[PDB]
Amino acid sequence: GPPSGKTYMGWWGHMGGPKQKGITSYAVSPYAQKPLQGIFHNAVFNSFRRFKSQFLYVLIPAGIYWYWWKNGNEYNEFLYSKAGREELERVNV
Amino acid sequence: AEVTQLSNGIVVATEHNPSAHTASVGVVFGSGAANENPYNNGVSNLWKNIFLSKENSAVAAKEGLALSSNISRDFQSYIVSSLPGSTDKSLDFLNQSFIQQKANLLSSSNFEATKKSVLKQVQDFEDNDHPNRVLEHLHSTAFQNTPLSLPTRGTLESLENLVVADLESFANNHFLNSNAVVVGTGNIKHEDLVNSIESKNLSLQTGTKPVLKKKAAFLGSEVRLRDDTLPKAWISLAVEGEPVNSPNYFVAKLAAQIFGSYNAFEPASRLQGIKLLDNIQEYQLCDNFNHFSLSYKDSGLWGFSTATRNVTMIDDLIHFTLKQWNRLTISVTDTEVERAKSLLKLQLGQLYESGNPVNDANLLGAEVLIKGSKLSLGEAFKKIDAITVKDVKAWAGKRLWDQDIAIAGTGQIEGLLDYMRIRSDMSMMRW
Repeated sequence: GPPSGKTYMGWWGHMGGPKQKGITSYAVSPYAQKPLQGIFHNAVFNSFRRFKSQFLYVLIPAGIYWYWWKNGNEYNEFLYSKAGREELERVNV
Repeated sequence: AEVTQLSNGIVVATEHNPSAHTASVGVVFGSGAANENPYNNGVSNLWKNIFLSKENSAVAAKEGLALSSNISRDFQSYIVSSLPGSTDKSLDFLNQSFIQQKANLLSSSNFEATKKSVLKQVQDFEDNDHPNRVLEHLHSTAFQNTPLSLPTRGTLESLENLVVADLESFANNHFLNSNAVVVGTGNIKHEDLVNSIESKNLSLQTGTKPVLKKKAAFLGSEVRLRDDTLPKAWISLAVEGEPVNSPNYFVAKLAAQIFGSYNAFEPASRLQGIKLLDNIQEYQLCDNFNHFSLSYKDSGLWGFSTATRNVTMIDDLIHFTLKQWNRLTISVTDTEVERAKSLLKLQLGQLYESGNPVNDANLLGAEVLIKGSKLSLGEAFKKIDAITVKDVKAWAGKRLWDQDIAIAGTGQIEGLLDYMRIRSDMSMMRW
């Protein structure tokens, strides 16, 4: 194995990060817990929070886009209708 | 000749040695650092350290006495050691300390000089004694929210919150007669002590029992004290072991014996007939390890303990070892078992047959409390040897194979892997 180029990742025991002191972790065996850890009840009060916190950032842009869609759509059905052939002969040439 | 046991209210036990140059007397309270509670922790190690504060230890220093003390989990002891002839010089100094005197050791100048030294004490331990520190937390997480969890020497937290009103709160409940045993070890007779004991009157809080708590329990869990500034990595791991007076008490100590204890430096250690050792040594996966089957009144901890300067390869360390542990269930060599039985005996000896009376005390005091009597070496050996392979293959088969573990550690343990790995190595894939 020749030299390797330095990066920002290493493997365990030299992962690359800064030198941890102070934190203390605790966990419990996946056997040692309720099957269905926390389902329904209060785990769903979040299925509306994970929603709220973001929806606008999608809806607002989806909105802008879906109304713009509907508009010229309507507008096209018109100028290709009877009631529209007028405007057509003008807009189109 | 077979250890004496007689009670006249005060259960008086003794064990004679005709070749002992000295002897020792003392008491053992059948309630230790696991009869305490979350916020009074270290009360039992606080009691030990006033008992050896210069005051009381200068008294017995003109007299020619030396005092010994230790706290365990299930039990708690107070021993005094002197020449065998000054055997009344012991019993009287004991009597003074535990029924006569009360506030002579419990001074506001004493107690604020002991607690201001059991605080420096438990601040070098959790600071620089990582192998026991790791070992101690192992209990804290395996036996979380339950009796055994409380560290014997107590948290620096519940140890600055405790005044003398608390030393007593534990004393007057758990420092009784119906929870104690007086011991005679070394170079004295049974008819020397139990005579000099019925010589003295009085009775402290008679009829009184000490109290009880929710019986201990075990649960697979971790607790990790990463510290990348500490040159090594310390880890201890285990399963729900076996109690004192459990059918497999010896079966389990034999298993521990197999894999045993390593020290990568002592060339003697490098040659032990341990299978696991074949693996670990190739790349020097560690600096040392050792096993165990810690037994307590209600529950136990079979596992092992290791230190290592080898950080990138800890993941194998834990792996080779926990795989070996699988053999105990599926493929242990009979000829391994014999080397176990053999070595157990040698170890179980230097335990029980050391030429030091103070040890033969706690040993006696604790055992004659829990089962009533002591068990003789010939009794132990007669059991150790009965043990087949099938003994070890059914004990691992319930206790070891695919059961929840209990890891703890500190130092460079980023490399120490996760819980669904480690735990998973309790088994092996089968057709």
